[PDB]
Amino acid sequence: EDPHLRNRPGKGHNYIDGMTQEDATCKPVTYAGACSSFDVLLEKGKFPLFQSYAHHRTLLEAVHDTIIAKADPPSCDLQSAHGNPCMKEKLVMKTHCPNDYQSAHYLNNDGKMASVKCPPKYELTEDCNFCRQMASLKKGSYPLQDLFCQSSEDDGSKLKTKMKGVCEVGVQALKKCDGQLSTAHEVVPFAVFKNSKKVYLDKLDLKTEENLLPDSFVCFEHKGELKSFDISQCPKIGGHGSKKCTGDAAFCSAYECTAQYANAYCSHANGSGIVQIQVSGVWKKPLCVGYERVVVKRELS
Amino acid sequence: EDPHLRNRPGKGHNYIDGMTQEDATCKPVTYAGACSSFDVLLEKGKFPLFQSYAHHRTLLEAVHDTIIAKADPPSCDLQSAHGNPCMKEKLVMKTHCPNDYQSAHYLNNDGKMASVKCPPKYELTEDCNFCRQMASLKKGSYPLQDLFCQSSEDDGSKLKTKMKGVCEVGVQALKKCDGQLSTAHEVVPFAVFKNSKKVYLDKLDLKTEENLLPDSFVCFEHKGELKSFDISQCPKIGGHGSKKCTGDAAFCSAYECTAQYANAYCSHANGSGIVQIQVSGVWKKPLCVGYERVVVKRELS
Amino acid sequence: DPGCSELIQASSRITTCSTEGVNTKCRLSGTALIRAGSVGAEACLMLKGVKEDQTKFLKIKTVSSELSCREGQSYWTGSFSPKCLSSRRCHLVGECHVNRCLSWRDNETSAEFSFVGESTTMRENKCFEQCGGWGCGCFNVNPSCLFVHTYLQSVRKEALRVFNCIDWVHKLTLEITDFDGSVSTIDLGASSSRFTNWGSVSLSLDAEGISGSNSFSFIESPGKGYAIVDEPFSEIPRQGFLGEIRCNSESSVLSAHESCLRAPNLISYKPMIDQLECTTNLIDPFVVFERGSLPQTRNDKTFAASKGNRGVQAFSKGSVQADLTLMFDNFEVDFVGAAVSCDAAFLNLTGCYSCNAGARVCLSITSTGTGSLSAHNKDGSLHIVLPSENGTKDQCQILHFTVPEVEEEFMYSCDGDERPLLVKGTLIAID
Amino acid sequence: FNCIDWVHKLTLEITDFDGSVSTIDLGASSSRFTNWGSVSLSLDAEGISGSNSFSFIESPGKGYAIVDEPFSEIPRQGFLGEIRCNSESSVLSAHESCLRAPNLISYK
Amino acid sequence: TSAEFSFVGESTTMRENKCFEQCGGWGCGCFNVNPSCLFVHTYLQSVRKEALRV
Amino acid sequence: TSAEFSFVGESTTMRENKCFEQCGGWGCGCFNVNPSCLFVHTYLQSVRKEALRV
Repeated sequence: EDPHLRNRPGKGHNYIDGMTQEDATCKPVTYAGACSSFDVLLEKGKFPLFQSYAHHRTLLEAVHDTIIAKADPPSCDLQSAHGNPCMKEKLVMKTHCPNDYQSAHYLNNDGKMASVKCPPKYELTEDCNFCRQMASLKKGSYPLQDLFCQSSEDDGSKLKTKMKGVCEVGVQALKKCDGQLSTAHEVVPFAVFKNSKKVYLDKLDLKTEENLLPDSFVCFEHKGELKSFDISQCPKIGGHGSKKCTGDAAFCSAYECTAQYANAYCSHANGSGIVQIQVSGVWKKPLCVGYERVVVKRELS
Repeated sequence: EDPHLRNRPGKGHNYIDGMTQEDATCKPVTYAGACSSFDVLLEKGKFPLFQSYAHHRTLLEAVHDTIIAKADPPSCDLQSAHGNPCMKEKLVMKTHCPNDYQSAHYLNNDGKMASVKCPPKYELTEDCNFCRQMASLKKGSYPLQDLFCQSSEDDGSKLKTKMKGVCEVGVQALKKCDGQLSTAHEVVPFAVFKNSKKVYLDKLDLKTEENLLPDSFVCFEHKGELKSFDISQCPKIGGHGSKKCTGDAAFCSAYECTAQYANAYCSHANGSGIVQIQVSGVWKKPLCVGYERVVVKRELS
Repeated sequence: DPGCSELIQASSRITTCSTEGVNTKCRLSGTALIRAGSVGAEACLMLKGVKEDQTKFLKIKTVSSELSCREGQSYWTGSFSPKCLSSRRCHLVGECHVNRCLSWRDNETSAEFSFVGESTTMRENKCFEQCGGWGCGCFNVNPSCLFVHTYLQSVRKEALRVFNCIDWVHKLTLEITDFDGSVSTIDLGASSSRFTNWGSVSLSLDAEGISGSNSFSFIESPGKGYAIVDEPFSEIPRQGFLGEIRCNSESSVLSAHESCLRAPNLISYKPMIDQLECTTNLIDPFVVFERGSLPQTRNDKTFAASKGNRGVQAFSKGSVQADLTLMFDNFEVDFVGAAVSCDAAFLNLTGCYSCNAGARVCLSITSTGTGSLSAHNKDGSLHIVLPSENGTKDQCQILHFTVPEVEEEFMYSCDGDERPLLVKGTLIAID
Repeated sequence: FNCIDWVHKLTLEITDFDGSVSTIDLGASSSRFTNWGSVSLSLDAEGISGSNSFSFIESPGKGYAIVDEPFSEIPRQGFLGEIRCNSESSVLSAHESCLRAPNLISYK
Repeated sequence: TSAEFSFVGESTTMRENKCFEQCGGWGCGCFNVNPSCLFVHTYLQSVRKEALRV
Repeated sequence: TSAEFSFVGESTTMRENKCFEQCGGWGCGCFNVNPSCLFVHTYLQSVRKEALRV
């Protein structure tokens, strides 16, 4: 298929300290260059949420855009056993990859970037929890979660876990209990507000408005690398503006198209712009809603 | 499915006496192993009981488990004269023996490993009672009985055959029949406890009571086919044992995962538990229960 | 309490003795007949070998008269709670057509809800259209669409099983004691058969039943008491009826499995452009379970639950008249002649006469060895068997008589020699 | 629209502990998720039966109405509801999603 | 014929094969959350030693 | 047509063949414990030399 989703808006950087030596071809992310930390997010039948919201940012890109900070340590050390910073949050999570990886990133409870690290030449397991011994050695970070990145200024750091009726979900201990718990690996979403913690989600009710905002489009440089071009500079219909732009019927129906006499190419996107969510009966704008298969200990007896 | 057909927990040694031609490939029993005394046990349309109870023990594996002693002699000759221990218990058999076989092991009345062997290179006949001149010849023996064992230790020296209304069955002299003996070949089960005699049964009632037991886990080596690895070498959490062990979330939740310090991979398995037997009403733990086709002499009147 | 009220001798046609190891044993390859005892009474079976002292007995202890129910069409039910999920998209965007959501199938995962996960519950997918324009945040002039993805989950920690009874089976819990002393507690109803160590047994005569049971539904609670509802069995599950959402197993209700049944077009919705509140008016069975909790008073019977074995019963206040068929599957009965002594003494004799109850006897058997004691009268109609051991213990059983002044001479022994014994006691008239 | 059963609805104005005012409503056994939890009814009474033979008409921003005739089931000629639609926009813009009476538009 | 009782044989004795649904997980004796099955192989046996021709 | 009575065949008479179930064992003169059979080949024939046409 046409790799039109590789054009990431903003910076588009996917590299972390410690390992991953493929940063020379993935900084930024364009057509040229291969990277195992992003080509696996475009294959169908894996993460449909990221494919539906592929017009925004990722996790590492959100870290490089001054949105998500970096935890300490940013790379978990698997050489020392008997517990290490990055075991309670991963052991309960159920992931899967096509093997041949060394690094893997996910989200922590604080809200920063907590990843692991596999020293050469050690291979991860089939689930990415532990490690093993030794095809090719992909030093890229395998996406463990299915979240995205977006810019927002709505404050909301006074909300904790909204789930009710669950004893201990993930790593957050909401209440104590020593009885029988319905231990089962369920798919529970999560979201992070402006400088908040790992806020679990009991239900997902997204909201996307299709307007003329630059975040709702992916207008790039007209060809006949590619970054994020401001759509506000495009002239209106029956008027005059600054720069020139062109597109198809969805873009030419409201603005002006000059075909080859344009410096940018605008096009309509699917699922992009202001993304809201329902929480405590009040609409709020998070920073990235994802999914994870953590251990959910529901009440029983 | 059934990913635990050839994997044998615990010991897993199918060594036979006298027919010493498979000592190189027989100990232990892996997934890609070769042994004529185990391949026919999983054949479609032969021994359904072993196919249903695959995650257990056999006869030779029970002999090598330091719980069942061997007979003297363990391998009797078929070209003897008078006083052959493998004659009365062998001629009363009924299960047809396949071709290309020389040795045939079974269970005696005392509860020991009894086997027969003809002079090279004479194979068995149709009934397996005699021998005759010689695909290729197998390098092992053929199990004459469809029985299984487990990790039990209850005593059964006071329990005898509970076959009521039966004159003489197999080779045991029960009671004295008053009427005419009715010779008929039927299927009568048997049961052998820890150091006891061959206790026959009439209505076999086997139940399974699974619980958190260490026998419900397997471990296979990595591959940058499958191999064999003992699961009993994995200690508890926060400790150190003999060999290193590792796994996923289910195996790491109870045992300590050494990540890359091991050479296997623990996975969540089952099919074990504690199997009970219905003997005289009181539920006991069997040790050598199965089925044997012998000659049953019932009363005609 | 022991005490065989009705005693019969086995026929010689099915009684063949033998000899093996200085012991005279015999087997039974037939079936005898004996009257069923009442509450407290028993029904022994005298077995004779080749002579007089070799005599065995098979006591069958009767608990009480019960009327079990026969379960037919059963189903599990419980409370649930839906969860509405809204996702509005613009028109002509992917699958945001106003005509596709009208005929949208429930078993079709839309493109906006393919990232839910492993949801093996009672899920469905609808499609309600809304408005468009720039007033609700839409770029196209055509109206937008709102995708609906609501799945049912279980919120109650327990459940209930609603069933019925097509007929009241007169079940009798019998405690059959073998010849050697093996105690086995079984049950027999109408003409049902079981499986014992001595063969098989089945109830013969049965003249007790309760008519009109199809118009009564029963509710079983895990561990707690049962229930009864005065209504016929639930037919088709429809809206506004007790039992509109059913399943097949307890796990199908405690986990809300998709293999169960539910009423069509039952989950209501509140189309509010972007908001959605899926609420259902489910019937709460706990109200009926609390209003009609066993035990209750129904006509002249007492409906209650049952201990040990799960099932509904019906306590009656009538007589006990039934027959038992002791089928022996060719089982040998051995006996060893003891040689220990035993000096027994009489204590008291209370009870009644001319009734199915009987009279309790008190005997102070003092023996020096572990064995068995056998007693009999003179004409050959009464037999008393009591265990004996080293020490002084007080035993006895239930005896039947037709005279308030019992003056019958007994002949008890423990090794071979028989000594006389006289009993006495004043009884009362008990019907 | 019509009405198959009259549900005793009570509009409640729940005030939280901090001072936030929230106005909701309850009916029969429905529950609404709030800030502190959820609220629902437990016992209802006073019901009106026999409402299937009446149809109500709703107007946008004007009011309701009542009609003394059974509810329109199938559209036909000479009856209320000849050409129906699914939504208001489908009627103001004449969309193909609505239904109409067969052979209704006459010709000369 | 079920695989859990195929060792009996396909004889002329009156037999029947049923199938009931139980529970799953560690609450009864399994590993998966899906409910388990119950293989039933009931066969009839003669009780009376004589027959009657009505 | 039975094998024991093959000397008759499908003749032009009112012939018939049955197979009754009998006991076995050494008490009736047999070796196998399975029940034996009873081959019966009964045919009809005229008695007198005068017939009637009703």
